[PDB]
Amino acid sequence: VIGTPWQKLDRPVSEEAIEGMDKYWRVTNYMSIGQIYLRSNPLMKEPFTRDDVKHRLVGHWGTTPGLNFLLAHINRLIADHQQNTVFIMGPGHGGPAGTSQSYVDGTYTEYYPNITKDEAGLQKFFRQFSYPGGIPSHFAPETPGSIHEGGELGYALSHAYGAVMNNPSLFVPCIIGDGEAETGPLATGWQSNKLVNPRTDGIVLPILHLNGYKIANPTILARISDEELHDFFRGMGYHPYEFVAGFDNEDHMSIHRRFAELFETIFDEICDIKAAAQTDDMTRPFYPMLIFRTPKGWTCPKFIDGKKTEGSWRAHQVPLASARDTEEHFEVLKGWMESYKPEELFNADGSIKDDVTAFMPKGELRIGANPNANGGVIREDLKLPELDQYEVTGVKEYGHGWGQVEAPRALGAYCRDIIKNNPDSFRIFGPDETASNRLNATYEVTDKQWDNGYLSGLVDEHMAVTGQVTEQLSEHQCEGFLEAYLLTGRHGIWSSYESFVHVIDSMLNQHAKWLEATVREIPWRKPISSVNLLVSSHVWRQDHNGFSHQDPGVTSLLINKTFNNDHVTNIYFATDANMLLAISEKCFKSTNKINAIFAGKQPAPTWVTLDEARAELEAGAAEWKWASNAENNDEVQVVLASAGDVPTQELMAASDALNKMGIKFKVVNVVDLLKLQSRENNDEALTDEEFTELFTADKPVLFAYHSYAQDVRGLIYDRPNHDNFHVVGYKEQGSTTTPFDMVRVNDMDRYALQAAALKLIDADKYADKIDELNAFRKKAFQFAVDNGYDIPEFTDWVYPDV
Amino acid sequence: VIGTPWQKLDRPVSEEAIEGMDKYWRVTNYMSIGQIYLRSNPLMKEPFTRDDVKHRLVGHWGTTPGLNFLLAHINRLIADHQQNTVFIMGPGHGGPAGTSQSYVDGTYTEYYPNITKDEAGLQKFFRQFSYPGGIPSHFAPETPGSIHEGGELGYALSHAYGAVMNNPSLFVPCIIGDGEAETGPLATGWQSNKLVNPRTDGIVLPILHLNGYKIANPTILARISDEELHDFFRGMGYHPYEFVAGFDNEDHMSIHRRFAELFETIFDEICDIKAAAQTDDMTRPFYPMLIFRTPKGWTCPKFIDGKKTEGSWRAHQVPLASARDTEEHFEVLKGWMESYKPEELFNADGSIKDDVTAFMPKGELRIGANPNANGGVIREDLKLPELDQYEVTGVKEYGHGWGQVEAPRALGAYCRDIIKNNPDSFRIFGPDETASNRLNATYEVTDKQWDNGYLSGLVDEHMAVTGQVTEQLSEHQCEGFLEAYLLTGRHGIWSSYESFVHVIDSMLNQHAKWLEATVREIPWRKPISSVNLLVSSHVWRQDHNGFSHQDPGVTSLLINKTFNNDHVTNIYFATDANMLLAISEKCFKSTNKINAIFAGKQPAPTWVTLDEARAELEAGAAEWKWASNAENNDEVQVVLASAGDVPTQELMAASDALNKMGIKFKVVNVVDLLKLQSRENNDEALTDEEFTELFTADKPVLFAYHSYAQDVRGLIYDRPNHDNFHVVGYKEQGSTTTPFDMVRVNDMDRYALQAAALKLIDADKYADKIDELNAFRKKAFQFAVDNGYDIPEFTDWVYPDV
Ligand SMILES: CC(=O)c1sc(CCOP(=O)(O)OP(=O)(O)O)c(C)[n+]1Cc1cnc(C)nc1N
Ligand SMILES: CC(=O)c1sc(CCOP(=O)(O)OP(=O)(O)O)c(C)[n+]1Cc1cnc(C)nc1N
Ligand SMILES: [Mg+2]
Ligand SMILES: [Mg+2]
Ligand code: NA
Repeated sequence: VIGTPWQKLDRPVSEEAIEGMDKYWRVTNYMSIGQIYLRSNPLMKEPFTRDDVKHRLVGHWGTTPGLNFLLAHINRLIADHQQNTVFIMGPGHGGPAGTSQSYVDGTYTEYYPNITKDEAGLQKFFRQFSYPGGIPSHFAPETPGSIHEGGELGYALSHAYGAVMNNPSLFVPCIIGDGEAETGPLATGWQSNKLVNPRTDGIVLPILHLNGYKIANPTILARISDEELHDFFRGMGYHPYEFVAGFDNEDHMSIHRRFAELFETIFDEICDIKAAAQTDDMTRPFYPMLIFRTPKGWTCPKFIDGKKTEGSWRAHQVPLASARDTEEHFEVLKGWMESYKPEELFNADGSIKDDVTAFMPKGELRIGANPNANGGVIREDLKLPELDQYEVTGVKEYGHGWGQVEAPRALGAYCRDIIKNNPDSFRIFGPDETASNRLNATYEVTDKQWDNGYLSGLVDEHMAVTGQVTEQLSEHQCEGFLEAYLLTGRHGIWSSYESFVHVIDSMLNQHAKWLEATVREIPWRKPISSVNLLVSSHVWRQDHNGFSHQDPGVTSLLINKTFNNDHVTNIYFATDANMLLAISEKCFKSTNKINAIFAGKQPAPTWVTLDEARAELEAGAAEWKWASNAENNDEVQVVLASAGDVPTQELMAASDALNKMGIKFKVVNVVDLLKLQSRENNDEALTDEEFTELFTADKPVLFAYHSYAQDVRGLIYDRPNHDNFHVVGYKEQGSTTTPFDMVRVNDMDRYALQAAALKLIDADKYADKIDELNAFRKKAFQFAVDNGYDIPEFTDWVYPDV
Repeated sequence: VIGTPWQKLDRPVSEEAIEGMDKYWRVTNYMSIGQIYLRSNPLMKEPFTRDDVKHRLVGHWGTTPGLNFLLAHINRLIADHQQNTVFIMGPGHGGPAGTSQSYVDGTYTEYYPNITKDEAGLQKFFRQFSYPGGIPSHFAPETPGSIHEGGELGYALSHAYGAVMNNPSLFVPCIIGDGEAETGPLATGWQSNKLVNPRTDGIVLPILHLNGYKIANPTILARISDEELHDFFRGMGYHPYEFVAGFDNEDHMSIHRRFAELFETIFDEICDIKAAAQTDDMTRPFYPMLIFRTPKGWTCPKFIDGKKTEGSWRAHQVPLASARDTEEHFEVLKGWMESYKPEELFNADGSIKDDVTAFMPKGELRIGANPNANGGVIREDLKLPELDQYEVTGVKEYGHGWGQVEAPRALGAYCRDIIKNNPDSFRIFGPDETASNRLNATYEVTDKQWDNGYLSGLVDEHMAVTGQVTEQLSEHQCEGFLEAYLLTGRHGIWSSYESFVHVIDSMLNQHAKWLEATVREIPWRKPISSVNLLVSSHVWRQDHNGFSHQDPGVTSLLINKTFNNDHVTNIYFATDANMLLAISEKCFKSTNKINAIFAGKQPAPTWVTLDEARAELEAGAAEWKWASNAENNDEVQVVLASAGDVPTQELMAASDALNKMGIKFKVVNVVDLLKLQSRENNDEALTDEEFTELFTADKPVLFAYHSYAQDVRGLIYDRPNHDNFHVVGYKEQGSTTTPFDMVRVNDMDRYALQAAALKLIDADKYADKIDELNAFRKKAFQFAVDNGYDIPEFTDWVYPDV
C-alpha cells in the first residue's frame, strides 16, 4: 500500500506550505525559462550576456507556467494527504515543467547522476533541454514521473482512466490542454467515468488547462459561455469546479491560498466518494473536475514589441526569439528571469534552498519516484494456465485439416482462465466486439464492467458495476485504457475488427515510439507487459458487412516500427486455433512489445497440433512435410507458401489438386512475418541458410498472403531467391458476398492459386488447364448468383489427411 | 435555388400526410425485411414457404425501422416545406432503409432500370441486397441519396457540417447511432456548431438515434440520466428536444402525429434562426438537436425463443436466423412480414400504391435526386489564377539550388488568389496549423471562420464569423468537413504535420474506398473534386518537437489504395516551391482522387524552374542533366536518385563532392512516386524503357527516400535493375536536435550519402575515404554538441551552379 489513500486534512493548508508552493512555482518557472534560453551561466552571474543565450531557441513556454503552478499544488497535496498519485501531462510539449518537477523532487539527479544539485548540474540541465546529445522537448519516457509523453495530443483521459483501473488507491490528476480537448479521442475520453467503479478502481481528476489558446487560435472551450461549459461537464457526469486567476492584480500568495482551499474542497469530495463507495458501489457519483482558467504564458512579459504575449496564443512557442541577437530582446529576457528572484531560491553553490522544498513529498510518493509511473517495477509475470488443456486435439485424432473450429474460442477459454488466476491484473478491452470476435468464454468468470444505468435482466447479461472486461464503441478508448493499464504494471488484451484497427494507427505509432526509446536508452524504466491485439473478423469473411470492413493494412503500418533490432513489434498470423494458442502464450509472456495477432473467427480447419504449433512459431516459418510431396528441394517444381488462415486454406486445397495432377511441390506456412526479413534488417530473423532451406535456392514460390502483397515484396527484397516469389495478396476487391467470391475476386481462391502455380511452372504446357480453372471460377460464381450459397465442391472440400 | 428554403407551414400537418407516412413506414419496414430474408416471392403469394427464404441471412434489422420512421418524417418535411435536404445515415449498416427510401421515391428505378416498380422488380430488389452479384449491406455510394456510407462509424457530424458550409439553403438532418456517439470522432463532431455561420452556411439537425443499444451492449448515452443527457447537449450549444415512442401501447398513428408536431416545432425554430441570421449573423444560436428514443428493432417480434428481441441489442443483426431451416422461425417471419399488411400497400401488379407516396417530395427535392447528394453534378472547375506569377524565378536568374525559400508560402499565395476568384466554393482546413504550415497568405483575402466568443483585437486577428478558412485542433474534423465539402460539389485543401496525418489514416482508407467503387461501377455519380492534403512540417525538420512528430508513414498506407488502375491515389514529393506549384495546379484540376502533397516548410534551396517542374511532374521522375556529369548511361558509375526536399538537398551536396572526386554519375529526381511501379501494376507508370533510361540497365542506384525505404523496395520489385537499388529512408531515429543531426542518424546526411555511393562503386578502393566521411559526421555532431548550432561547412553549402 503506498501512503494513506483518500484521507482528508480537516485543517487549513499551512502558511508554510503556501510559501513553499510559491517558491516551487518561481524556481520551476525560472528553470523552465533556463532550459529554453540558456546555454551557460544559469544563475546569471556577472557578466551575464547574450553569449549565454542558446543559438537555436526551441521549446514551448505558453503551457508551462500553468503546469508548474498545478504541479506545486499537486506536490503539496500528495505530501499533506500522503496520496499515491501519478499525473498526466496532456500538453506534453510542456516538457520543461516535467523535467523541473523531477529536478526539484530529487529524482532527476537520482536517475541522472551527472545532473547534480548545484551550479554545475543546473548549467548542464539548462543546456541539455531540446539540445543535440541532450534530452527531448516533451515529457518523454526518459523523464521520471512520465507515463504519457503528450506529443500527439488527445490520449490524456484514456491513459488517466486506464491507470486507475484495478488501482483503487491511485489518484490521477489528468491535465488536459484546451486545444487538446478539441480532438476526437479527448472528447470521448470524458465519458470513461461510466466505465470505472469508485470502489475497485482509483480516481481521475480531470483538470482542464483552460489557458484560452492553442497554437494560433483561441480554443472552443475557452470562448463558449460559462453556462455552456459547466452544463457540458455536468452532462458528462462530473461536478465542475472552476478556478480563475492571473487576469487581474491579485498577488500570487493570495492566488495560492485560494487555489489550495479549492483543491482541498475537491479532494475532500473525492475522499467522500471513496468512503461512500465502500458501502454503495452501484451508484455512479458525479466526480469532480476542475476548470483551471489562467492566462497562457502566465508571468511572461505582457507585451513584446507591442504585441500582447501573456494571455495570448503568441506565448505558445518561444517568446523573444531574438534574445541572443538583439540587446532589446536580451534585456527583456533578463528582466523576466530576474522577476522570479532566483537569488532567493538558490544557495551560493547553486543548490535549490531547503525552504523551497520542505513542503514536497518524499520517497516513493514523489511524482518522479512513484512505481506506478514506472510500472515494470510493480509488474509480476502472469500465473498462466497450462496451454495443453486448450489444444484442438482433432488434428491428432483425425488428421491435418480437421473440423470447423472458430479459432478465437480457444483463446477465449485461455483468457477466461488467465483472468481466474490473475483476477485483478488482466483485463480485456473491446469496442463492442468482444463477443463478435468470440472471446466471450471470459464472461464465465467475470462481467463487462458498466457503471451506468441498468434496466432489466432481460437485456443486461454478463455486465456488472465491477468486472475485468471493458467495452466502449471507441478503438481510441480501448487502446488508450490498455496502454496505461500496461504502463502501470498490469496485463491484458483487446480485439478489433481488422479494418478498424486503423482508427488507432497513430496510437500504435506512439506507443511503438515509447517502446523504442525505452529499449534503446532508458534502462531504469523496467519492462512492461506487451500490447496484445487480436486482429479478427478479417478482410475475407466480413459476411454481414462489405467493402468498408476490408482493409488488412495495419500490417503495413507495423512494418514501419521494425528497426535497429529494437524488436518492439511483432506481426503473427495465426494459422488455426493451436497456432493462436502458441502465439498467445508467447505474447502474454513477452514484454516491451506491440503484438498484432491475426486470426479468423469464422469456422475453419485446424492444420497443426499444439506441439507442432509451438515449434513452428519459434522458427517463424516451417515446411509442412506431411503436405509436401517432393523428395527434396531439387525435386520441387513450385513452393506453395501461405500466411493467414484463409490464404492457407485455399493454398492447401490448391496443393491437393496439384498433387492429383502429379505436380511436385513443397508447402511452407509463415506465422512470424518479420522473420522473413534479412538478418541485416532483423538480427532475430531466419538466417539465409534457413531461408533457402524453406524457400529453395531457385524454384518458383507462390506466396498467398493475408494482407497487401506489397508488405511481403518489400520485406524479402535482399533475400536469396526473392526474384522468384509471386505474392498474391488482398487487392481492394470484394463486397458483401459469399466466402468463395471474396477470395475469387482477389485471385486468392484455390482455383486461381492452382492456376498461378501452373503458370509459374510452365505457362505454355498448362495454358489449357489454366483456362479451365478460370472457367470453373466463373461457374462457381454463377452458381452463387443463381443459388444463394457457394458450390458444394468448394464448401464441402476437406484436406485428404482427415 | 432548390425549393423555398427555411419556410414555416403555419398550419398543422394534414391527416393525409400522417396516413401517407404510416404507409411509408410500413412499406419500407416490409421491404427492408424482404431485402434481408427473401430470395423469391416478395408479396408472399400462395405458396409462400421456407424455400423463398435466403440460404445466407445477412444484414442489420435493429437500426432500420428507426431510420425508416425518420425518413418518412423527413420526406414529409421536405415535401411540405419544399426544403433542399441531404440526410446522413450515421448507422450506415441500415442500408435497407436507404435503398427502400430510393425505391419508394422513384430514383432507384430511374438509376437502375432493371429494378422496376412491380412484382418482378420487387423480387429482384429483395434478392439483390447483400447478395453475390447484387448490392452492399450498407448505404454505399451506389445508392441514390448517399454521401456517407457509415461503415466505419464516427464521421456522421463532420460530414453533415462540411455539407452545409457555404451552402446556406441546405438542411441536413444527421442521424447518429448512439453506439456511434461513443467514438472519438463523433464526440468532437458535436462542437462544429462553433465553426459554422447561420447566415452563410446551411443548418445541421443532429438526430441521436437513441435506440438504447449497439451490438451487444447498451449505450452510454441511453443509460445516463435524462438530466445529464440534456445538460450535455445544451453544453455543446444545442437546444435539445426529446421524443420517446414505441415503449408502450400508443397506436402508431398517434405516434406519427406527435412526432410530426414536434418536428414542425423544431423546424420552425430552425426557420427563426435562419431569419434572425439575416440581421444578426454574429450571435451564435442554440441550434436544435433531437434525442430520438425508440426501441431497437421497433416492430419486430418482442420475444424470439424466450429472448427479448425488440428493445434489445439482440435485434442488431439478423433475428430468426433459422427462418429457412425450421418451420418455427419461418412461421414467426411470416407473421412479422404480414403485420405490415402489404396487401394494403401494393397493387395486384406489385407496384407500391399511389396513396403510399402522394405525400412524398418530387423532382430534385427527392432525397435520391437532390444534386447535393451527387455533388459532381453541381461542381464547376475552379477559376484558377495563372501559375507563372508565383514562380520562384531565382533559379532562372541565379542558378539551380538558389535561395532560402519556404516552399508552402508559394502555395499560400496561389491559394489566396484561388479563394479570391472562387470566394464561396474553395475552403482551407487546418488543425490549428494553417499558419505553422505557411499557408497564411490566404488571410490577406479571407478570415478563419469562428462563430464563438471574441475578446479583443489584441488577440483575435484574421478571424471573423464568416470566412473561408476553418481550424479546429482535430484531424478528424478537418478531413471530414473537407470530404463532405467535396462530395457536395466544392473544392479545397487542408494541411497537417506529417506525423499526425496518421490520426486520419482510416478516414483516408474509407474515402479511397468510396472513390474506388465510384470510378469502377457508378458512372451516374459524377466526378468530385479531389482531397488535397499538404503533408508538411515533416520528419526531418520538427525543430521544436521531437521523435513523436517523426513518422512519414502515411506513404505506406496510401500505397494500399493503388490497385486495378482505379488511379484514385497520388503521392507527390514536392522538391521545392516550383515543383509544389506544378503539383498543386494538377491536384486542383484533378477529380476523384486523394492527393498527398509532401513539402517541407523550412527555408530550403529551389532546384527547378516552373517550366522544368511542369515537365518533370508529367514524367513522374526526371534526370537532372545539368547536375549529372556522365556522358551517357554507360559512363555512369552510380545513379544518385532522391524523392523529397531534404533527401534531395543531401543528395545534391553528395553529388557536388562526388563530382570533385572525379566520380561519374547521373542525378534523377522522383516526384510522382507511384510512377515507379511497373505497368503491370499501374498502367500510367513509366514504361520499362523509360524506367531503364532513367535508372540504367545495370549501374548501382543510391535512392535517398523521404519516408520508409520499405515503400520504394516494394514498389520497384518487378522493375529492371531493381536488385541494384540501395534505398536509404527514415529508420525511426531522431529527437529534438539540429538539422544535420536528424539526417545524420538516419544515414541520410550528404556525407553518409557520398559514402554509400562510394561503397556501391568500389568498397575496397574507397575504404579509407568512407572512414574519413564517417569521421567527419562525428566531428560535425560534436561540433553541434559543443557549440549549439551545426558546423558552417554543412549549413553554408550552396550548390555550385548558384
Ligand atoms: C507540440 C505540437 O505539435 C502541437 S501543440 C498544439 C496546440 C495545443 O494547444 P493546447 O491548448 O492543448 O495546449 P497549451 O495551450 O499549449 O497548453 C498543436 C495543434 N500541436 C500540433 C498537434 C496537432 N495534432 C495533434 C493530434 N497533436 C499535436 N501535437
Ligand atoms: C456494422 C458494424 O461493423 C458495426 S455496428 C456497431 C454498433 C453500432 O451501434 P449504434 O448504436 O451506433 O447503431 P444502431 O443501434 O444499430 O442504430 C459496431 C460496434 N460495429 C463495428 C464498428 C466498430 N468500430 C467502428 C469505428 N465502426 C464500426 N462499424
Ligand atoms: Mg491551451
Ligand atoms: Mg444504437
Ligand atoms: Na530482385
